[PDB]
Amino acid sequence: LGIIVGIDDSPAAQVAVRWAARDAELRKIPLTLVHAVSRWQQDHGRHLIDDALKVVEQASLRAGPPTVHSEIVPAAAVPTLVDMSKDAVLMVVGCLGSGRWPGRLLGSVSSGLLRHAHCPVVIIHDAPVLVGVDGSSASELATAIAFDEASRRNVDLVALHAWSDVDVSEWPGIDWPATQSMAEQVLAERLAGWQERYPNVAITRVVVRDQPARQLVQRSEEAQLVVVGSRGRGGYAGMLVGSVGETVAQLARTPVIVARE
Amino acid sequence: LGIIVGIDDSPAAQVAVRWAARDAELRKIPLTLVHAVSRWQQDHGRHLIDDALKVVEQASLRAGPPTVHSEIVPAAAVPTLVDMSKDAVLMVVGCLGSGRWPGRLLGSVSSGLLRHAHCPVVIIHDAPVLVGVDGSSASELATAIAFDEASRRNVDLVALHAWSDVDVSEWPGIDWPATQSMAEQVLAERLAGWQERYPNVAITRVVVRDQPARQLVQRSEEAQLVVVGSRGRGGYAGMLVGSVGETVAQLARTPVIVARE
Ligand SMILES: *O=[P@@]([O])(O[C][C]1O[C](N2[C]=NC3=C2N=[C]N=C3[N])[C]([O])[C]1[O])OP([O])(=O)OP([O])([O])=O
Ligand SMILES: *O=[P@@]([O])(O[C][C]1O[C](N2[C]=NC3=C2N=[C]N=C3[N])[C]([O])[C]1[O])OP([O])(=O)OP([O])([O])=O
Ligand SMILES: Nc1ncnc2c1ncn2[C@@H]1O[C@H](COP(=O)(O)OP(=O)(O)OP(=O)(O)O)[C@@H](O)[C@H]1O
Ligand SMILES: Nc1ncnc2c1ncn2[C@@H]1O[C@H](COP(=O)(O)OP(=O)(O)OP(=O)(O)O)[C@@H](O)[C@H]1O
Repeated sequence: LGIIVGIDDSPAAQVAVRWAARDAELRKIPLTLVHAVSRWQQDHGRHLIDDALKVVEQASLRAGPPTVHSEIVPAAAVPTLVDMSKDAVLMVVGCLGSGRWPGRLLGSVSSGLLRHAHCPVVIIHDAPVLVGVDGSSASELATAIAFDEASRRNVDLVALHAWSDVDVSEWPGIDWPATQSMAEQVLAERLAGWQERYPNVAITRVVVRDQPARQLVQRSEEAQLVVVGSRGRGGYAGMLVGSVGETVAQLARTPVIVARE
Repeated sequence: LGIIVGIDDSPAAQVAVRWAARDAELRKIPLTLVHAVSRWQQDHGRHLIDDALKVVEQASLRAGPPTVHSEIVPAAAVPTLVDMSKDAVLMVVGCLGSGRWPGRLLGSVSSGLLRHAHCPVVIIHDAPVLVGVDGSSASELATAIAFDEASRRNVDLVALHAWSDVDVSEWPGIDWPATQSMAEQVLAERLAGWQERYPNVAITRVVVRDQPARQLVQRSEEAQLVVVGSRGRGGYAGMLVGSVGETVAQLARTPVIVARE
């Protein structure tokens, strides 16, 4: 319960705590910390949680999570976490763990959770909340979380819907300016059902023609949280994560929640 | 049949042909070319295959594939390919297609095939054959392909087995030099069953302590083909591709076959 947060010897995971700390503060929920594994082992794990907690003390301001759990568990990280997610509000995990290197940008753990966790997965790296919408049901999650979030974080929001999932458009003379304004209407429509629910949060909406990732990504540089579902309109048979989710998760410069289950 | 090769408007895929051309020459098999999709559409696809063929002419030397197939198919790339793989020797696909951008290093298609294709997937980017072994059954494929390959390509090979799948080792005073020589023996053992089968191919074997990807990768700089299975010893429940496969595929500087099915 509360917001779990896998920890290891990486600076990405260090930082994963600060952001789990404050999110379990802004809601009155337990900040559980889990370090799985396969003794220097046990003794190492001890130090990790000692430092992880040392981060939590620094991180939070006024309250300090109603409970601060942590547990070293002798088991395969993924199976452990995936299972523990079932009874968790959120799954916080660094993008890259110890055993990372240059070209890489995900890992056995972060990768697997985005593909199997039973709760929105948050991958953090090292004021408004940007949201990637296509009304594709898996994002009507994501938009939910995005509002909920921007309430407790007493701020603004930014919706963003790309018209085409396939790139180029360089198709024939389709009237972009006109199909655009009508996508802007349609988007405005399905954020009205929220806009009420949540006054005090300014809904800014943006419609683009083309690539929905290189833009969510990018424009993440200007927000403090990006949110996008684990799946969407399109996608094939045994897929576990949207190609647009994963990519935004591994490339954005801001925490990226990825709604699931 | 033969060696299929998904094509699109990307230079990675351009190059994918040259390497499909010559591999379908070195064996007497058909060089089928497939461009799926969802008209400028049909007319665009036509140009792709015109150019794709123009590459095949340039690429091959002496013979020119016993058949050169190609087919534009109105369907989701992945489903199409995955299905067509079933009756194919190999699946050649560029790493990154048109609609790529900086931080990215796989795509809906290449990603999905490494996770669902029914034949060894080859991802190419833009003299010996390096092989990533752990005796984990999925690599006794890979080693098979690696030899088969280095025969027809009348050259050498290089086996490589990392002792530990988990990184650091910085565990207690385990005798590395000694566990090493005994991993070198054990590796030498299970390449003896091949060494015969395939004289004229020099089996060079390397045992390392640690990270099996940052090394397969890297040392790919010096070989002309890297080979590694779709899975291995370890890995969790509903996994579709090894974390070591994928990573070597997306970061090596040489074609990377990834045995499967
Ligand atoms: O296309 P996906 O990867 O997307 C899943 C999530 O990505 C976000 N998203 C999807 N499509 C758009 C978008 N944001 C803005 N604009 C557009 N057009 C959304 O939040 C989804 O939750 O998932 P798929 O489509 O199942 O997998 P692919 O596209 O890779 O086949
Ligand atoms: O560990 P994997 O990703 O590996 C699958 C393939 O990778 C190669 N390989 C695996 N382990 C080694 C290796 N090469 C050299 N040395 C070592 N130690 C091999 O060719 C395999 O085919 O697959 P997993 O283990 O199922 O998934 P992870 O490790 O990510 O949990
Ligand atoms: N054993 C573990 N227990 C709990 N959390 C973990 C564990 N390993 C990693 N994590 C967390 O999950 C995230 C993903 O780390 P991961 O280990 O997948 O990256 P990596 O080490 O670079 O890749 P790999 O481990 O596959 O070599 C990290 O941010 C880390 O905080
Ligand atoms: N519609 C298609 N038909 C056949 N082959 C394709 C098709 N699309 C891509 N390919 C091939 O598969 C490989 C993967 O391309 P992919 O499209 O996945 O990369 P990308 O376009 O950068 O990512 P995405 O398409 O998800 O935005 C490329 O090398 C390309 O040659």
